[PDB]
Amino acid sequence: ANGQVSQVIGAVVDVQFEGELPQILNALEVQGTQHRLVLEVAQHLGDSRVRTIAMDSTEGLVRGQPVVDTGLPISVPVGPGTLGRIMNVIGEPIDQRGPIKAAKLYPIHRDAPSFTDQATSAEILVTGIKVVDLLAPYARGGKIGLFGGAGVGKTVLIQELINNVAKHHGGYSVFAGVGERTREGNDLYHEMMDSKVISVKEGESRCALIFGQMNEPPGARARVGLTGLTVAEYFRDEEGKDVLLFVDNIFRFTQACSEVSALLGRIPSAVGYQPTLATDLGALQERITTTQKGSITSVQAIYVPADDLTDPAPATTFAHLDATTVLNRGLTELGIYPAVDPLDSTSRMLDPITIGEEHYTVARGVQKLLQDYKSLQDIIAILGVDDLSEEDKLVVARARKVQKFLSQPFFMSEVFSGIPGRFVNLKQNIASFKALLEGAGDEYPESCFYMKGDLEESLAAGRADALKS
Amino acid sequence: ANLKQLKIRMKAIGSIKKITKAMKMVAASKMKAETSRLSSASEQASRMNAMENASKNAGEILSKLTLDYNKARQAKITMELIEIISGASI
Amino acid sequence: TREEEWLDKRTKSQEKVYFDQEDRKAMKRLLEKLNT
Amino acid sequence: KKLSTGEASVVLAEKIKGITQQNDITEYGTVISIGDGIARVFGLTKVQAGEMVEFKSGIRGMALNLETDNVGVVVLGNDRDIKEGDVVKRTGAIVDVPIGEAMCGRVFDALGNPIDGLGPLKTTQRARVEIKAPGIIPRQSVRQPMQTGIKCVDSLVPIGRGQRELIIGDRQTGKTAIAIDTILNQKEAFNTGDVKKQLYCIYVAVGQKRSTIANLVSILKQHDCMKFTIVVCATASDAAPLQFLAPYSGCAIGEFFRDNGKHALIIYDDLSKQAVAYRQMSLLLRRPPGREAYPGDVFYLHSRLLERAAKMNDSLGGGSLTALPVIETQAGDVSAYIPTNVISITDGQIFLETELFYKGIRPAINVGLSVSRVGSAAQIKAMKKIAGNLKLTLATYRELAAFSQFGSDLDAKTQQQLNTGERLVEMLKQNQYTPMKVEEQVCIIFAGVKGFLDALVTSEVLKFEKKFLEHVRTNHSALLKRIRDSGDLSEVDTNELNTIIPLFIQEGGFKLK
Amino acid sequence: AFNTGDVKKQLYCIYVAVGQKRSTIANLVSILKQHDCMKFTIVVCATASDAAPLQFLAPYSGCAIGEFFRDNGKHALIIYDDLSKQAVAYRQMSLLLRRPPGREAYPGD
Ligand SMILES: Nc1ncnc2c1ncn2[C@@H]1O[C@H](COP(=O)(O)OP(=O)(O)OP(=O)(O)O)[C@@H](O)[C@H]1O
Ligand SMILES: [Mg+2]
Repeated sequence: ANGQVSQVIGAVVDVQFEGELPQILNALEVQGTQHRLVLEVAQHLGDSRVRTIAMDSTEGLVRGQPVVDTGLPISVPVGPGTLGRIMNVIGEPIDQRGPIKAAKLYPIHRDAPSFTDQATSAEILVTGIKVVDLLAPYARGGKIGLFGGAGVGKTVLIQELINNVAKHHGGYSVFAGVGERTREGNDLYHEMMDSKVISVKEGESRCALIFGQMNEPPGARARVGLTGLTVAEYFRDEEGKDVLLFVDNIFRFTQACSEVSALLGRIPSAVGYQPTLATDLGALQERITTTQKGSITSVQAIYVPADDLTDPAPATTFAHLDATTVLNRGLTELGIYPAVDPLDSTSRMLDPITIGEEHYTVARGVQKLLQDYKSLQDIIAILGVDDLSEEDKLVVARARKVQKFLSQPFFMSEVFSGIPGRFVNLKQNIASFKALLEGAGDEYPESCFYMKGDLEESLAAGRADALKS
Repeated sequence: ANLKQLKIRMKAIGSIKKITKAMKMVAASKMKAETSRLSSASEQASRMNAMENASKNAGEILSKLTLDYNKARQAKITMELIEIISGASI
Repeated sequence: TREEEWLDKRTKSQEKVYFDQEDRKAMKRLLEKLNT
Repeated sequence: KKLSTGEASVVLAEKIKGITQQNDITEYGTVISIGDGIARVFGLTKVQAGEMVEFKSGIRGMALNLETDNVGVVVLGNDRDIKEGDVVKRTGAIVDVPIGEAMCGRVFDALGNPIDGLGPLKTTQRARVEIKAPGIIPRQSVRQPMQTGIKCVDSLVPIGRGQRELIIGDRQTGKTAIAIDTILNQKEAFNTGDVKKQLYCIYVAVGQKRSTIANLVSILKQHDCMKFTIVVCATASDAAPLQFLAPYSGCAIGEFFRDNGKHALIIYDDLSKQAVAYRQMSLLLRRPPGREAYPGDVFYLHSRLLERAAKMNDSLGGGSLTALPVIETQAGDVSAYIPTNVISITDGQIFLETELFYKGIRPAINVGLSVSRVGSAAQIKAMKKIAGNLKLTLATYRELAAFSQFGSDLDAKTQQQLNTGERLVEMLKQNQYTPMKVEEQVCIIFAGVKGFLDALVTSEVLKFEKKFLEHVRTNHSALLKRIRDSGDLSEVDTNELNTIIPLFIQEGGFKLK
Repeated sequence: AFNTGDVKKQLYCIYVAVGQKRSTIANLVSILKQHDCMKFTIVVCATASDAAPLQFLAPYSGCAIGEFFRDNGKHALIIYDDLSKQAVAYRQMSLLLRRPPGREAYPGD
């Protein structure tokens, strides 16, 4: 405890030290506080003084109060002990389930993987959803942007990804809530332990939760994302398995970084953001990649301020995104409850080289067929059906079947809907859509290709329907 | 570029686009009646097509103007912030 | 580039024509009525 | 460099003289500079951040900047009193405010001093103004409604206890009106004695003249809705620090109820103004300004506040604290700094339009933008069903409104939807200071969604509402009692309602078509 | 040209990448190795994780490598993956230096 608090300005705190000074980004601990108060070193002002950002409220501090130098950056407990446990930014348990069992404590800040350990020849991450694996494939170890309103399909889709990645793959998942509403956190935590995604009994709960509440000061909401990232890196390097990192909208992470920069006195950038927007964002986005041991695939929510795609935050973000999953409200109204839109959703990995020629052709054909149907819908609203030729009517029937087919049941929602889920595989998915474009199902009824896993299931139902009459 | 003027111009084009869309609806209804009755229908058909084209063109311009309005908004935030910082430095 | 001014001028001009004719009619009708 | 405010000539002179007398530097301070309500104090070490200090005259201050050589204090009063050289003694305690039941029915200052003049305030204990919000575990799912009394809100934008709903709109759109209407509806339980429903109301006034506050209190006393509401006033004349503390003082008063298992509702009026006061203190302290000159932690200022409104689990008592922050948008643009922050913090927002206010739509609620995250979970079992259909019909009508002026030219079955939507919007209108019980809301919304209103003329919808409620209230009282106790619209009651409504429309004097 | 040996036409190729994802550069090198076009290519990588000065400096380092060929009679082709990234990095360093920002917060220089 060779340090003292020289001055206190809101969240920012300056510490006067003696002798050796803490290396930048180290974590300091104040003594005598009611709760553990950690300070992250930001810069060396000189005269044996450092300026730091508080992780918690600085209320009740006193000048001359002793401070201890931990000697390393914020170290969080990593391992399977975090599974099913809610963790703080500094690694404390906030679930009232006792101390966390940790194999090791990793630092929040570390250099991204080298150029050598980088993985080349990006490959698909088979999530199990027909539409995603067909039109907007998820690149293994790549950033994914989820555009979805409040409660369209978001939470159920997230849980399905976790469960499917746990079953088909051996990997876990990590949900990092960057500045999330505390009420939503309780709903999510309770939403789990009901769908069984996490349980109190050990050996289960293939998902960890890191939460930085809005009521937390800047510096916590900014580093909580890195905390979740670190939890996932352990599984990648040591366990060697694929990890899935969910990040509550990254815009709040970007916003928190902007606030600490302002507090530190740095001149703001173009539209009020910090000068280090690219770097602050690139750090996290680069530690997320595929390596020789494993991969970390990140699904992150995107909030576009003022609906301006050219805003610096979403722009610098899109620079990293490999695919985008857009959830649409209209799809929910129609009764399809994967909300993803086939046309708006895109994947940079979708090209005839990364994936087979046939997969690319099927996706393009499906998109063209759906796009043509959209144009005709605007027409019939004004003219009518009879005005359409026979080819146009055939296209409408074919497009409706495909659109209804894009829906599928999820295991997580089976208890609610009463229909069991389906983990459609990649190969059968592509084969089914190719056959459908040929017209194998034009004779069967539209209501048959609804919540069906594979083409064979819909075909069998159609033959059964024919038998009824 | 005086965001106030841009927003006014954006508002005008939206009303134009809205009114033009409504007339296309009305023209379709009236064209149906004449074809049922059947040059008058030709007038209605041209009007419906022309309103569709006009609403389409107005929409493109409105999107383009929206880009400029966002661009101007970002610059205004930046310019005001620089004034504040320059005053606070000294 | 001013479409709002175009609509405003259009609106004003058409209203003036229509309601100028109405004013003519109203003066004539009330005059016919006032004389008897 | 330039200089340091701690290098005053008087302090430096003592060092040069060589006399080591500091007159008890710890717990005592000497003012070095005073300006714009901010006093820098040399010494006064051992002073906690956010602590109250007493000046020689008697006015208090808050130590907000603990610097190496001085302390930047914000004076809680008029800056003219104290001058350079004055002595400052630390009170030794963080700012706290009294709490209890004996406060309901009294107007208070930001620090708990009663300004109404009714007499001395007698309370048991006091609570700290600044504390951490409940965690994730102490909380509980929002499953209980907070009936504002407004038809549009209770139906389309439901508010559950423990929820944070933002009343956002331009100036003079009817925001404060909604807050007062909520307070009035909560009075039935206190009069009747339904402890489960009793919801204590707290009104926080920030940057408002004392004249409107007196009018506000008179209205509450007129409607008798006083004696269960608390008014915290930080008027425009009050210093900026007071306008900054008022919301936290009110939130603490509400936490008292929440901890004890009681339910409380807190309304912050002109919350945006509170940010302005904080900005002033920050700029005068020379802290780095951000966008629109607001400090970097302005967002934080609001979060730590709003996050204190929560629904505690049954173990702690089951209490709750519902918040209703107000925001004034200048040009109806929510892309500003403070609106975006408070929208990202809160669950849902009630967006008020001025154009609708002109068109005669009062309350001028834009259901298109207005959204509630909790949603149906808050509504009673009876509403949820009909409310869903109502929302759909309004969405289709807003889509079609673009063709309203072209009514006869368009085909049938579309102009009919337009006519139906008009009846509904007219039904959703409501007078000021006229809150409706939830049971009566169900009957009216039922008459609207079923389509019976399409017969009447739009101008007669409101007359039917008041007149039909009087008949149902008089004759069919068991029907309403069931809806109130059971909380759901049973099939039998549905049929009973479906039969008498059209029959009433016929025997009613109001015309139809 | 490198295969046939027609020196007059062959020109070496430099590929600087500022603020580019590390994975993107790795895949790029793999493609270049697949076509056996890496024997005459150079890559100067300054990814997003790298500090701003490195991004600001990489293009100049690459250009110097090219001036070697230019001054020695040979022909070199240098590519600058987005320079907009370099400007952002330079803007970062300048703002951090307390220099006055211009339009879009970019330094005057
Ligand atoms: N339901 C209503 N029906 C008719 N008039 C109303 C209604 N609600 C409000 N008004 C009137 O609209 C005006 C605004 O009232 P109110 O002060 O409550 O809103 P406000 O936006 O908070 O105003 P301010 O910006 O001054 O705070 C008042 O003139 C009020 O009488
Ligand atoms: Mg008001």
